[PDB]
Order: sequence, then C-alpha cells, then structure tokens
Amino acid sequence: AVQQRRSSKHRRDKRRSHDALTAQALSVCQKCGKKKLFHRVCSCGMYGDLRVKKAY
Amino acid sequence: MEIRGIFGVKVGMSQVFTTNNERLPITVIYCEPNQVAGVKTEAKDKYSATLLSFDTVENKKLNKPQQGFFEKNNLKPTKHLQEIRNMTGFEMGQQITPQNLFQVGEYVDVSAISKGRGFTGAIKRWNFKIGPLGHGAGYPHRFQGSVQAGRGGASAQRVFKGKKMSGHYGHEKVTVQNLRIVGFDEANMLVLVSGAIAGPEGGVVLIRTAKKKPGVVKPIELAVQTEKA
Amino acid sequence: SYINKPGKTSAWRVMTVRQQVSAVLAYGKIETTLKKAKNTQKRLDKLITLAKVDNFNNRRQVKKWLLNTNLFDVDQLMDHLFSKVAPKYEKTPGGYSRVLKLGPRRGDATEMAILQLTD
Amino acid sequence: MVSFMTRLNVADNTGAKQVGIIKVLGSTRKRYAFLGDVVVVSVKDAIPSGMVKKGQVLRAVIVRTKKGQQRKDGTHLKFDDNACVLIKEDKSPRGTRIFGPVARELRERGYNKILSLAVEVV
Amino acid sequence: KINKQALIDLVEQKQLKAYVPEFSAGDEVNVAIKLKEKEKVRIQNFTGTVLRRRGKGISETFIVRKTTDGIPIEKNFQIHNPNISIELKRRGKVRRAYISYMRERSGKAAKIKER
RNA sequence: CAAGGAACUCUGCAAAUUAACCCCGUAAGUUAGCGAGAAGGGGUGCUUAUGUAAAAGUAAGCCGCAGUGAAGAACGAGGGG
RNA sequence: AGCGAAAUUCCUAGUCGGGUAAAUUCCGUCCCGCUUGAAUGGUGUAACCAUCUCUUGACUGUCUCGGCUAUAGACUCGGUG
RNA sequence: ACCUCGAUGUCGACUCAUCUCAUCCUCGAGCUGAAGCAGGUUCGAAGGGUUCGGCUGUUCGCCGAUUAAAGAGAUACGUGAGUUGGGUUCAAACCGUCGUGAGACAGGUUGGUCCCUAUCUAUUGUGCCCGUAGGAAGAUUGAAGAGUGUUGCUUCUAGUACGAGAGGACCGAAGCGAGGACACCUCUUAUGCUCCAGUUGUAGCGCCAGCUGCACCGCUGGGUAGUAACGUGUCUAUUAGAUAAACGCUGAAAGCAUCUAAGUGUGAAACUAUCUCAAAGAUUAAUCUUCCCAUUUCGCAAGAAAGUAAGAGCCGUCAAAGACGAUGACGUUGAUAGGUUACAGGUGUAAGCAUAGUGAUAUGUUGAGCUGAGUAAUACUAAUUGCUCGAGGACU
Repeated sequence: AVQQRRSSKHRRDKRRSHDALTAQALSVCQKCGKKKLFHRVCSCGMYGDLRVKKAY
Repeated sequence: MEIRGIFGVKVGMSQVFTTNNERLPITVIYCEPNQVAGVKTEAKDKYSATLLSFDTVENKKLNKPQQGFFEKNNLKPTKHLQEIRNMTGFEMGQQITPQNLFQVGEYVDVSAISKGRGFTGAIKRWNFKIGPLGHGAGYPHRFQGSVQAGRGGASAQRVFKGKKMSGHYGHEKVTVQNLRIVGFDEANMLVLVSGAIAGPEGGVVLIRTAKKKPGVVKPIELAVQTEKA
Repeated sequence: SYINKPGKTSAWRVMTVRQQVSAVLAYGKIETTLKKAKNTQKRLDKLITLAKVDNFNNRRQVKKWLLNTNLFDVDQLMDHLFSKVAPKYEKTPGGYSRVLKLGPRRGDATEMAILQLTD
Repeated sequence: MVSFMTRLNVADNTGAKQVGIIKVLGSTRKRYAFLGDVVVVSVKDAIPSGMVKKGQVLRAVIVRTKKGQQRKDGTHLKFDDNACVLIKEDKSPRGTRIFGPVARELRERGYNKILSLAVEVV
Repeated sequence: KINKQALIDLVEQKQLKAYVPEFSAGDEVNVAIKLKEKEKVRIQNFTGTVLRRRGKGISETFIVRKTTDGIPIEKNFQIHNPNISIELKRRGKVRRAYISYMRERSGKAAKIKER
C-alpha cells in the first residue's frame, strides 16, 4: 500500500459521485390523508385504522 | 444418435443395496409430462434442437408475450424453458412420457445448477495449500502470499493475465456424464437414478443420453429387501 | 484478543429476549429492532399458547422465561397471565401479537418496530 | 489414517512383540491405510525365542486397523486395534497357530495360506 | 410442482423388514451371515451387545461387538441388508441410543444385565 | 477433532497429560545431606451406623461416563560441558 | 602432569563401536597437538540450573488433512474522523 | 567499473507455479557384434507427472525407500507493500591463534529489533446509468475462450512363439490401482454454544423439592437442518482431419534404381474439435420470436392534454441466495415468511403420585416429557386501499 502523488479533482468527484444517498419513494395516506411513506407508519398514527403513534 | 432428454427436480437422496456386495445411493427425480415449445431443423437456425417448456404456472403469474405465444402454440403458461439439442423428433403438444423414451439401464448424463457459495477462498475450486497451521510463528494460517510475476528492472514489472480466483462461487449449470438408470414410478412420473444431482435438493435436473457411451443397458441388480417375518 | 467489550453474545441476546417479553407481558407495548421483535415473538406466542393448558405443569414450564419489572414481579406476572391474559386468547390459533414498523431510529438510523399484544 | 512410525503387536504365532513401519508401500499422497495392503516393516522388539531378528526389514500385511475401514456392502467392519501378519517370501505367514480373528477384505486378493489356518474370517 | 417429501417414504415400500426386533443400545443379540464361496457356504453367527440403535427408515444401521481371543471385533450392519437373520437373545436397559464406554467392560466388570 | 505421534525443520516454542488430601513404593551416586513429593501405583460421590470436640476415617449398601466430581494445583528419566 | 578433531583440528565428513534402514546431532577410541595444555590453573567431582544437545515413556492439528461453534474487527447504515 | 550510493533488502524454509527442451518416463519410430525376454544410440518430440527421511545454516552435497519416472536449466541464485528468523549484514559472553597495543580471526558453543489503514494499470465476481437505434420480454448461436490433455498392476489372450532349454514377450479384452476434477454430505466422523439429557458447588427463584446465574457455555454424551472430510459414484476414452519420425507406391533427373519432382496411404503420449461450461459492450451489438402502441391545432416539428397499457423499478416478506448491491418467488385474489396443530427426525420414561426403602434408592403411572433450522394444512400475524421510469415506425 503506497502512493506517490495526490489525487485529481474530477476523478475525486466521480468517486464521490457513487456516494449518493438512498432515495425514498413516498406514498399517499388513506388512513388520515396527510403525508406518509411506503411500508411505514403515518403522521397521525392510524394504521389499518389502528391509530398507534401519538403526535406528542 | 438422437439424444432424448427429460427434465425434473431431484426430490430425495437415498441408498439402495445392489448386487456384487455393494450398495449404491439411489436418488429420485420428480416431474410431469411437459409440452414442446418448438423444434429447430438446421437450415438457418445453425443447429437442430427442440425447445421444451416446463414448470407450468397459472395464467396470472406470467408476462403477456410468453403466455400469448403459449396459447398461440397450444401451450399452457410455464415458468421455464430450455432447448434439448441433437433431438428433433417431437410433435406438437407432445406430453413427455420419459419411462418409455428412456430404458432402465443406459449410462446417461445429468445437467444441473450447483449450490451457490458466493465469495469464498481459493483452496476450493482451485485446490491450493494454506500457510502454517501451527509451529508457533506469527499469526498466518491461510493466505495466498506469493503471487510473483517479476520483481526487478525489466524482469516483468507487471502482473500476468487470468486469475484462478473464485468469483461468485456456485450456482453454475454443469453437465456430468456416466450416470446410470435404476427405476421408474409411473404413479408419480418419478425416476430413480444412480448418484446424487448437484445443487439444492429440488433444483433443475436434465437427464439426457450421454456422450461417453451410446447408451448401454445394464440389468437391475436384485437386492430388494423382501426379507419379512 | 486483548481485553475489550465482547460486543454481543447469545447469552446476552436470550437475556434481552426474556427482558422484553416480560416487559411486554407487564405493559403491552415495546419498541425495539425489527430483528429482535421477530426473535422475541416466537417465544412470546409459544408461551401464550402454553398458558392455555391451565395446569401447574405449565406453571413450572414457563418459569424459565419470566423477569420482574418496576410495576410487577415474576409471580404477579405469571398469575396475571394465567388468570386474565390466557382466557382471552382461546379464539385465535396463533398470531397473538402484532408488530408495526415505525421510522428509522434517531441515534443510528436503525429500522424500528413496536410490538404489542392485542387479540 | 495411520501415517508412519506406528508400533503394533503380532497376531500370528511367530515370536515377536513389537513392530514398526519402515516403508509404507503404495504411492505418493496415498493417505489411506485400507486392509489387504502390503507394507514394509521392521521388528521393533523381537525376543530371541522368535525366528525373526529384532529390526529385520520384512514384508507385512495389515489385518487390523484402529483407524477402521468403511465397508461398501452397506455393512461396516471396524477394528479398534492395529495388527498385521509377517508374510514369508510370497504371501505365507511365519506364524502357524493364528491368534485372533482375521478380516475377509484380503480374501479378494487370495492369501489362502493364512486363511486356511486362521481362527475365523470376518 | 409440489414436493410433499412423503415420496421419500412412499418409495421405501420395497426395502423394508419386519423380522428385526426393536432393541436398544444395551441389548445382546445375534445375527447369521452367509459366506458363499460358490460351495461349502459357511454361516457366521456374529453375536454380542449393541452400541447404537438408530435410523431414519433407510439409515437403520446398528453396531454389534463380539469378543474373540480377547480382541473386540465390532461390525455395523444396515437393517435393510440381504443375507442376515437378526435373532434377539436378551434385552437390557440403556439410557442413550449410542454408547461407547462398554468396550472397556470385561468379565466381572460389565454392567448389570436386565432379565 | 477418528488414526498416525515429532516423520515439517535448528525446529517438543504457546500444545495435552502427573496436581488438593490420604496409603505403599522409590534406583544410582552421595561429601551422608539427600536424592525423593524420585520414578511408579491406588481411593475420594451419596446413605446408614461407629468414631470424635469435630475432622478425615472405619464396616454395610447404592448408582452411573465420572465420584479434589464445576472454578485450584508438579511431566519427566538417561548421556555430555 | 592431564586431555586430545576439545567450550579449540587447515588436512576432516580423519578413524573405530553403537544407538540411527538413514545421525559433521551423542558418547567413548587412537593420535607430526597447523596453534591443546597447572595459578588469562588442570583433571574429575555431591544436588540444582526461568541453558543447549540427542535417546526414552507419556501428549498431541506438529503435519498428514481441513476446517468447525460463536463473536471481535471486517461489510453495509447513521454521527465524528 | 558501463547503471543505480539522496537503497535498486541480498541465503533461506514455506504455498504457487510458469517458460524452454539440450528429456527420466508415460509417446511413436530408425538402426544395433538386437537368437528371444530383458536391451542400447538417435530421431519427431514437451500434454502430463517426475516423492517421502535423516544428515551439513543451506535450495549445494551423502545415502536411505519406491515408482514408468525421482531430468536440467530461468524467474532479484522467484516471490519480508506475503510470516518467525536458523547461520549469516545489531551486541556480547567464552576457547584457540596472532599483534608490544587499543584489538583482528571471511575459525569455532550460544542468544539475537521484519513497519506499512491498498493510490493507479492487470485483476477475482457484481454493480450506477446507458447502447443494442418504434418501445418492451424472451429464445438462441458460436469469432474468440477455460477445464478436461495423467497413469501402473493382475487375469484372459499366452508360457503361445522364439529359444535344446533356461529365459520367455511385443497386440488386444476385463478387473483392480494411484493423483486430480465434479457432486452430495442419504452411511460414518469434527461440528451443529437461545436443543435435550446425566450431572456438582456456591448463591438467588419464601422455604423441602422443582427452576435460575456463574463455574468455557460448569463438565460430559448425543443430536434437527446444515458445513466440511476420513464419508461414496464417475471420468482420462472413441471418432473426422493433418503433417511430424519411419516406411512408402508409380517414377524420372541419371533409357534402371530412386517416397518426390505431381498426389497417394500407413501414419507421435503431440495438434483442432468431438466431452463439459460462460459468452453479441463480440458497438463483427450477429440471428429469430413474441407482446404493446393510433386524439387535429403550435412550439427549431409533430406534444398543445392525453405521456405503456408492453413492462420494469421504489418498498416489505422471504434467501439452501447472500461483503452492500445481487438474482428468484410472493405481494393479500397473498401459503411468500413467521405462528397453531400435525409429521419426519433426535433427546430420552418429564414433574408429581403410588409401592418397597429409616435411609443412597429400585418399579409402575410413561415410549412420557421436550426441541433453532427439514416436511403438511392453515390468511392466525405481516407483505394492505400506495409511489417512480415507462405508449405513437424519429432514420437507411
């Protein structure tokens, strides 16, 4: 393991171009009508009607 | 030599005693009569073979193109298909009765996909040696170490091409020959075959006439345990 | 290796499983990792099913899986389970508890899930 | 599998006590010690009353193996001890009153000289 | 399509036996084995105590040890095997299905044998 | 980790076994101290009764893979400087 | 005097006996002592050595002949770097 | 002393081998003061193999043991960004020799400081997006590649021939071998630490019992699925071609002979395939099949709302898959995983009661109890009623 110079600038960005974070495909909520995300809980808390998450 | 073929799934490993003071592990392969997808006579196809479909699934679990070709060819929706080569004597909608097309004693070959192993060491699939297991010096016991190609001014000052390094090990469709035939069960359309088949128990098993021999029938070695009280 | 934190061990895992199953029996809702929820629910439902035979042999058999809490203790937990929790669960052949997947945790971005017991 | 330098007692009535392998007859990386395999031995301990010099390099045939041997008939004959017989110049033993059983795995190779007088063949 | 895995046993209806008594790993039995050299066929009544009684239907193997000239000779046989006759002699009591400590047992030092 | 037991090399270096207590036994040499706890062998669990201040122990019986039962215990012998 | 290929021998792997199928490792044996050798003392010596050598019983993953069980790193994820 | 002194780690031991043939054999053949077997030289000739020990720091060197075989050369006398260092290029302690002397002995016994978190090219497998050119889903193939290209004994033919006899075959057929590959771990092994059981101390579960923690995980014996091997099955062939060594045929130069001048066949373990496997980013994008698409009017031309419907993807369950990706099935109409029950299979008569026992305890209840993976029913639980890219022959 050894290197004899420093890295470039564009290739450095290309290496960091593969470091993109994960994406999130949102989903609509029929339980309450607010924003939500797929396979997760809603904002109000209702799930299969079963309201389970408290806002406060 | 029109090499007949048959598909199935290996659904068991057993051991059946035979003659000549020996026992032979006899596996079982289960399948159902398949439906031919088509035939190829070599004039522009560049080879002669027969595409056969199998693993029939229900209609709502298949894409429109393939299933549409299936009903247009008088076939049911199937999950898989493959071409058996050097064999074209098919007719349309032929239900596969393998116990008649294959006798009880020929030496046949079997193709199957192996069990996947991912990224493993080099002692498997290449069969090399490892470092010092003991003897009390340092802490190496399994490594490659020497990968020398040249160390100097112009000896090689590079590396060779082609690596005997295991990639995604396992799950490769390979054909092994010299498998004998043992018996048949028409009730379940199952075939008892000498020797286990590669891959997970239940994987694809293709049985065809072998190339090492043109098919030599051997008699059944009578060792059935009819010894009751 | 030199002296250090041993990470996580099977004994620790089973002890944590016992801790959470006793806690959820005490209250009825526990937040955790989904993997741990799947690990715990097997023993949880097996024990609930065992509680429906209603004999002292079951009382002996279930004793190696109960821990105390601030509100209740092992004896109180087992008596409550045998008296009121079990008679409700005679109308379901398994699937006694429910796990609901929440959002990621705010400390390590871990998939969180809340496990509760509802008939 | 027994490798080398192993000590074993005698079975045929010859008059020796301890013997050790001096040359394993076979091939490179044989790594197997099945029965009926000829081997070259040296008598590590021969009392003077016997007919074999102590340390005489001679030919033996192993009839018992503490390692064992997996039978392919579906049965399995296993020995818990290592024993052999000293063959004199073709296949015949130097002992007469055979003591202990002998395996049938060497019957396929003949050796009727030993098996015509042994106690039992298994 | 479906693999019931009952076909494992549905094909075993050929290699089975019903003459073998149900014994344990602490019982003394005997078995006659033929030795056919094309004439003067011998019969070996190999007898002794069992050290393992286990099987899965085709894996029904068992180990039996005899003492000849002081030498303990142990042989294993599959239940589904031609040219055997498993004749039971006496049944003791054992706690495990595979034991190996009795090879050190000798006369006036063996375990108590059940009637 | 079945089996080989130092065959790998200068290669017995971490590697196993002997251990606590109790009862025999212990070679050569010795300047008479030793060697020596040489080396080599055997027992320890439970119950009953006896011992005693208890202690081990004692006699009878019991079991199984064991009975310092887990955690704590010495490998050496011979030749040369 | 003593010992002698030495804790030291160019010729040397000198030679003999044995352990060793195999042994400049070990011991003793002879001696043109290149250049051994009594107060930079010798010969041998009684136990012992957190020294080495070889033989021996005992213990083997020491290799035959590979890994196993689980973690710890490792690898993805989030925070710092 | 040409090139490196502002380094370009040199003996090893080790795993891996690679290249050459001026080869040891497995090959074929020529000839031989080759009666035959057993032979010897040479030719074409590198596909493959060419071991296990002690001894010397030592790959140098001795012999031991076999096999058809224990061949030689080059890789920094191969490989310390691969590991300890045994002499040797750290020290010294001691013997001997020598210098008047600090000290030298390339003589001798002993010990003896090996760091590197992988940047780029090759590189093992997969990936982000894109192309395969109306869109999408498949089926293919074979330019070029890889493995396979190893090999002995016994029996029959055959003690037949030859040779007075001894000695004693070359060919072919079968079995058995060795190494290696491939598969499964049905049998057996180590292992299978939230499985069971024997099982002791201590301290907890109110106490006796029956549980619990630690004692490796208390030790020990087994064991579901499953890993691997020492577990068991196969294979090294046949065939189309072709020169090579050698024999040639007709046959001239050189009125014949003469393999050569035209072709011809016999024709090497070697060569190309036949055997097995990936493969069109193989842009030489090669070949084929299927499914889908039809709302004027503008805007640098076909979108002004239709904007896949063919499908694929985000996400969850799975998973014998498995560094993350990854591919495959399921997505509620869903048996896709988990659960309840049942089964395979394994552990082993559960606790308690009763009888005898003052009491260690023996028997019945009981083939009872139990378990993480293997199997079956079962929507009992979850994967719900979601979101993104994504239709019109642009061009020959």
